This record gives sequence, C-alpha cells and structure tokens, in this order.
Amino acid sequence: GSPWRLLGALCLQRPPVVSKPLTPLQEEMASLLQQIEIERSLYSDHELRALDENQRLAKKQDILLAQDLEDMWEQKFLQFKLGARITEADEKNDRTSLNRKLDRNLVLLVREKFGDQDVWILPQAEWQPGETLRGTAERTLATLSENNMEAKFLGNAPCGHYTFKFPQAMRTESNLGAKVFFFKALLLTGDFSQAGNKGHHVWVTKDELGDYLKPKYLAQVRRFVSDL
Amino acid sequence: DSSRASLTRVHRQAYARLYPVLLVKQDGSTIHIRYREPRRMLAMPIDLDTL
Amino acid sequence: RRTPPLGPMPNSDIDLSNLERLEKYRSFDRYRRRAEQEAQAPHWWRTYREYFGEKTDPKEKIDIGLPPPKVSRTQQLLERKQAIQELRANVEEERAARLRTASVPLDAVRAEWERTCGPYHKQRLAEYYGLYRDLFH
Amino acid sequence: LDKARERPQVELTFEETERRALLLKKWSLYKQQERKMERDTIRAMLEAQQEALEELQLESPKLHAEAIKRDPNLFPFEKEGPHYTPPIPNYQPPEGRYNDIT
Amino acid sequence: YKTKPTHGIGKYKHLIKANLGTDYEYGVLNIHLTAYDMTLAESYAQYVHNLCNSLSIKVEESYAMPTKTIEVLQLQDQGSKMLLDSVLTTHERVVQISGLSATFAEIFLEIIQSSLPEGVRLSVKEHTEEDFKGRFKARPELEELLAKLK
Amino acid sequence: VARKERGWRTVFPSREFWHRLRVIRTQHHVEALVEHQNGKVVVSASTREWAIKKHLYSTRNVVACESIGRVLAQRCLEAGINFMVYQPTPWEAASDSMKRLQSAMTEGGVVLREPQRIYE
Amino acid sequence: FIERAPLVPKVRREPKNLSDIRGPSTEATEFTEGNFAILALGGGYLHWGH
RNA sequence: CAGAGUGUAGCUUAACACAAAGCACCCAACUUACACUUAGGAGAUUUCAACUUAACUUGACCGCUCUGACCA
Repeated sequence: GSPWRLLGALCLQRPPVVSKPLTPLQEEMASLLQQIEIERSLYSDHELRALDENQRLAKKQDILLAQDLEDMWEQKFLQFKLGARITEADEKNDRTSLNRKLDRNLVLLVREKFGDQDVWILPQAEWQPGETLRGTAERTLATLSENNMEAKFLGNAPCGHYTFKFPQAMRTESNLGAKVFFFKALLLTGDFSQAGNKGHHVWVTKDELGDYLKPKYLAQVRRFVSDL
Repeated sequence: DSSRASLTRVHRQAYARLYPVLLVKQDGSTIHIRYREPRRMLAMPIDLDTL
Repeated sequence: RRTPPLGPMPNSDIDLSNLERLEKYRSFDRYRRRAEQEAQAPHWWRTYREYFGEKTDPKEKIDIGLPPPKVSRTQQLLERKQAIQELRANVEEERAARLRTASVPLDAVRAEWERTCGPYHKQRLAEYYGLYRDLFH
Repeated sequence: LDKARERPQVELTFEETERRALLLKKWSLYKQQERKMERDTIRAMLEAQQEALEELQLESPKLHAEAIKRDPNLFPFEKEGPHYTPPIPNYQPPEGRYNDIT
Repeated sequence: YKTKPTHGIGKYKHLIKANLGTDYEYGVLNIHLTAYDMTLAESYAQYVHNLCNSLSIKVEESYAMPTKTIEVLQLQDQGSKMLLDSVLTTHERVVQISGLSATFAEIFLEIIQSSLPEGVRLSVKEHTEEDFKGRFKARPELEELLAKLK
Repeated sequence: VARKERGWRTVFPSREFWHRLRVIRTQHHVEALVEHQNGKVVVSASTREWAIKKHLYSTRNVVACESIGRVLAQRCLEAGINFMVYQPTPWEAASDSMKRLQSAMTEGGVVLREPQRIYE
Repeated sequence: FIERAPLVPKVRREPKNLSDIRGPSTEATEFTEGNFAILALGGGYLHWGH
C-alpha cells in the first residue's frame, strides 16, 4: 500500500443563468455601436412606411398608420412583467439555494467533521481498487443526502491536488497523509431535497469562497476555479 | 464573461436598420436580439402540437 | 563522392518531426527582417561580403578624442520620463497627433541633437568620407 | 438594389468625432485586460492540471494512464447561453403554431 | 555542388511539406453556434477562432450554415385562426478544429462556455465518421498527388 | 560616373544605386537611415534619440514618421547627400505614413531618384 | 496467400540502371519478430512458384 | 517558521552609450472567419543607500521560488 490516502474530490459548479451586467465603459461602447449601426444602414420597411404616410397626409388607403402600430407594441410590453434578475434569496442572503447569484458561478461546499471538528471542504470519497480516479468523484453524488442532480464531467484528468499530513496525532508509517484530486463537473439540472439544507451544504462564489475554506486548502482551490 | 464577445455591430456594407428587442421564451426567460421592427418585446407562444 | 559540411547548415536547427505545429512566417516583411539578419553574419562559405565588402583589419581601431562625459543614467531617465507624461496629459497634443496635424520644431531638435548624439553621427559620417582613413591612417 | 431605401447621411460634428475617437482608445485597453485575465486563467488551469497529473503518477502509475484517456461520453456536449431574465416558475404562454421555412 | 561541403544548402522543399482520433487526443471537433442574432454568432465564432490560435489548436475550417427562417404565428384574440406575429431567423456558425487532447479539453470547454453570450447555443460534435472530406484543390496539389499515384 | 551595382534582377531589393533611404518602423520606434551601396550608413534619424522623442506624443504614429523625414532632410543637406533611392514594398508605398515621409524628404530638398550613370 | 500478380502495376522510383540482384542487401537484414529465418546468400528472382 | 536560491512589462546572454531595445500582445478597418496589411493603444529595471557609470557590483529591504518546520 501507500502512506497517502487517495480521496476523489468533486467540484460541482453552477453555470451563470443570467448575463452579467455591463460595465459603465461597456455601456458607452454599446450605445456607440447602435448609433453607428443606424447611420450605416438603409431604411427599413417600417421606416419607409412612415415617410410615405407623412407625405400622403400632407397632400390630403391604410387603416393602421406606422406610428399608431408602434403604440400597440409598447402597450403589450408594459403589461408583461419580466423576471427579476435579483432574486429573493439574494436579499435574504440564503447561500443554500441555486436561485441566488444567477450572474456568477456557484461552487458547492459541504461541511464534514474530522477529529471532532467541523471543516468545510469539497465533496470527496476514498479511492477504491478496480475503479478509476474519475469514477471516485462520480460516486460522491450517490453519497449525498437526497440529491437528484445530473453532473457533466469534462475529461478524466484531475483539475488539482492538495496534500496534508496528520498533526502528529494519528500520523503513522502506514498512514502518513493524504492526496486529494479535484474533479470539476457542470451541474446540468437538479437541486438537493428539502430534508437538510442549512447544515448540509452551501453554494458560494470564488470571491466568497475563502470564508469557509482554510487558507492552505483555499490556495489549491482558487487555481482551477475561474471567475469569468 | 458573457460580455467577452457580446458587444458588436452589423459588419455588412448593405443592411437594413435593426432595433434592440427582447425575445421572451416559453418559460419567461428573455434575451436581447435585433429585430426588423421596433417591437419592445417578443414572446414565443407554446405550440399546440407539443402538448 | 560527398564531403561533410565545414560548419552548421542554415536550416539544420529546424525539426521536421512536428512540421505541422510550427509557427510560420505568414508574411513577406517577417521573412525579410530575418533574412537580413543572417546576411550580416559570418559564414564558412563564399559570400558577397567576402569579395565586395570593404576589407578591414581585425584589430580594433583606437580612439584619440576627448573622454566621454559622465552622466547619471538614473537621473537622466527620470527627467525624460516626467516630460513625456506632461506632453501626453495635454488633450490638444493628442488631438493634433490623432489628426496628423502636429509637427515638431526642427530648429529645437537639432539644438538637442548636437549636444547628445551629434558627435557620434559626425564620427560615423567622417568614417564614410574616409577622413580618419587618410588624416590619421 | 433600389436606391429609394437609402437614408440621408447626416454629418458628424467635431465633438461627435472627438468623443468616438477617444472612446475607441479606452475600449482597446479594456479588451486588453479581458484577454490578460483569460490568458492567465488558462495558464493557471493548465499549470494546476499538469502538476496534478505528475503527483498522480508517483502515487499510482495505473491511475495516471486512465486520466489521460479520452472520454467517449463527453461528446456531444450541449450548453445554452444565459438569458436576460430568469424563467418564471408560474407562467402560461399563449397558444400558437410553428412553421419552418427552408 | 554535390562534391562540395555546401551541397544541399538551397534545399527548401522539405521545409514546407516534407482523420483518426486516438485514445488521448480527439480527432476533429465541430463547434456549432446557434443564435437568433447574426452578429452574436459571427463575433463568438471569431472569439473562438482567435482563442484556438492562442492555445495552439489548428482550425480546419470556419464556415456558416444556411439560414433557416421560422414564422411565428399567434392565436387571434377571441378566435380560432392563427395570425402572423413575428418572423424569427436562426443563424449558425461552425468552427471546425482538430487536434485537441483530452486533458486540455476540460480547460478549453470551460473557457468558451463561460464567455458564451446570451441567446447563443453551443453544440460540439464529432463528424469525422461522416467524412465527406472532398474539396476543390489547386493544380499543383493535384499534380503532386497524381505524381504519387503513378 | 561611378558604376552602380547592376543586377540582382530575381531578388529584392535592387542594388543599382549610390544611396538608399531605408525606413525601419518597429513596434515602438520609427527609424530612417541613409546608407551607401557598400553598406556604410551615412546619416540616421530615429525616434529613440531624446532630441526627437521629447517633441512627439507617440513615436509609432504617422506624425512621428513625418517628423523623422523633416529631421533627416536637414541632416541630408548638411551631409551633402542630395540624391537617394527609396525602395518600398507595395503595401509600404500605399501606406499613409510613408507617403508623408516622402513628402518631407521632397520638401526638404532631397530628390528620391538618383541621376542616371554617365557611361560615355 | 501471395498474389501471382499485382492488381495495379506501378512505376518504380528506383533509377532505371538496376542491379536488383547484384550486391549486398540493404534492407530486411535483421530479425524483427521471430528468432529463425532463411538467409539468402545470393541474388535471384522469386516468382509465384517459389 | 527558518534555510538556501533569485530579481528588466510575456520571452531574451537587448541595453557600450547617443539609449530603457527587439519580438510577443490588444482594439478598429479589410476577411464568412483566420492571416496579411493599414491605422491606433498599453506597458517594465523589487525598493534603498554604498568613492560613481552601477538595468550591470555589494548588503539590507523586499517579493518570488524551492525544501523541511507547521499540517484534517
């Protein structure tokens, strides 16, 4: 055997649901692109309709005018209510629901107890004989408490590794430390059940990831977790 | 970021004017697209056959 | 009959195994710049410079002029950097530079040229006329 | 092809040209930072992945041979882009019919 | 000259010239970019094409698919006849790349999906089995290939 | 009456001249050189020297290229060099910065075409 | 099974001046997979009968 | 936590001084796109003193890397 335990970590990420709002510099450029587009385009069928109607009215068989139809479009739009980009969970700061922070990616964190101490880490399982290292990460989903989620794994190679040693208490020749390997996957659809939410798992971004993780553990995690 | 390649303009020598419109999907989600007419919103109805 | 080369071949360093994933030139100017670099380098074969280039003695030519002035580079560089930021801060210069209407005063340029690098250009120009060749051998 | 659809070309004032010209120089620097962050992000992922594989081979060379293999189930991969608003939990779109022109 | 040590100094032909997918690298990947906006598909395909060059990935071909026009009919108010509402046009851009390793695929796929604009659909599939790798070639290409055949 | 190095018909650039105006524009700097047929450089004018750098908003724009020619033209007259050839690529000739550099040399009294050699 | 004749004849890339049976061999002179082989100590032509 | 090692924007054995250079990189226009080209943009000596030229030599200060301490 080996003195380092092999643990197959899993890094489940929630892709952004809504587009991130444009920066003030981007807003200025966005207006310029549309302003240039109008100046370098021909008259549309709607614009040519309005000009002809103006000439005919000035001189004097269309029931609906160009401007009149535009008002109808505006009235229908004001009746429909668009989805709220900022959800209630954002106001409540409930870091357990996927509904929060739709603009940014979310990383799953689960709290586990080691040495009679609770530590927030990524989901992981011990490697077993006759099983690939990637298959260990897929097994972690089955061990979760009442989870119905389909994860999309990208490749087979690990996305990171962390090494730690027992603090001279349980350190032995047969068990000197452990080497975890992080596997990233995409959360296609699904969410946890309502049985256990608060103490079970939380979903935070990379910026708010350091609060839960340890400084040494966070060092190897902020490397394969992007903030784009 | 979704803004990495989002802000662009029509790179055509000849083309008709387009207006920024919202395309509401069948589940309420909306997306910014450019339409021929200045319709403030567009909502795709649900097909009767796909029921 | 074959004879091994007396020196490294021109394109010997190129590896033919991964020829598909090798950066190309893609342009005439990029090849021309590299082509001129190797044309100014010594070669073990016969070259144009061997027969037409002006023969010079391998011994370095002596310098018999005044010793070079002593200037502190760190202070010289800092003062030059500060002037650039002030010039670029003005919006009138940038507008004139963008409109391709700005110009430099030629009289002031030569005043600084004659003090900093003027003597070195004169030495290079004098060598072209061969004044050092005849006056001082 | 008809020239009746052409719109009049309104001249741009000096300030309008000045603002656009200064706006394009700031947009060039803004896009340079986006590429810089993306370039480092790809480098960061590549360095961590390559370093992780080296540690895997030392611990167990058999598991290293499986990580570097391709994933037949990986493709095809389908990912839809974000939307301007989240979906409405309770919404009933109207009825209609879809016809495709090819 | 052949007997001279400088023989072959002028050789250039080996410098210029002289699919199957292995278990470690994917053979050919076709990236489909479906979006209702024509400019978004063109811009994102340009972004992907520029990304492949920076990451040292060969791009076989970047082309466009035929546009499919979709008519949207909405039910008339208090009636049974479908009336014309809007016309939605579907634009697709295909960027074909080959020579991507499995290990580097995880990073490549995550980068592109992160920068995916709104309303743009991403579809990556392999079509090397369909083959159809036949395109018009220039005369020198035919001459060299025919020379091998003889 | 001095012979020009005729030949080099299948390569670029030509060598049938006495003096050549060679413009080197890099990523940050723009440099123009006047060099003899044997390779010796007669006079130089670049944006790297403090004399021209202190009066330029940017050393890589058209203004910098035009300013080099105005400075070089004065140096060409002082050096006694009045005739020189310019051998640009088709894209360099069509470029706007090289057009104004040629204008600066012409307005400075330098003709961009050498007189033909006298054989008889 | 060895075909009597090639399906499609092909022009060889060797020079027309051929010494095909004359001189020492410069190919297939070492063992590749097995341990025993028949060594040729002379030049000749092998046809379908051989 | 010490121990050594190390220092120019991404790279470089570019930097004698006349001078912080060359390439790589970014935007726009041209291209379906890439590429070319044209037209633009951002850049750096870890910081201090040492008889002074010290990006160059010394140490400090500093950051970084590496190996152990530390470690779930």
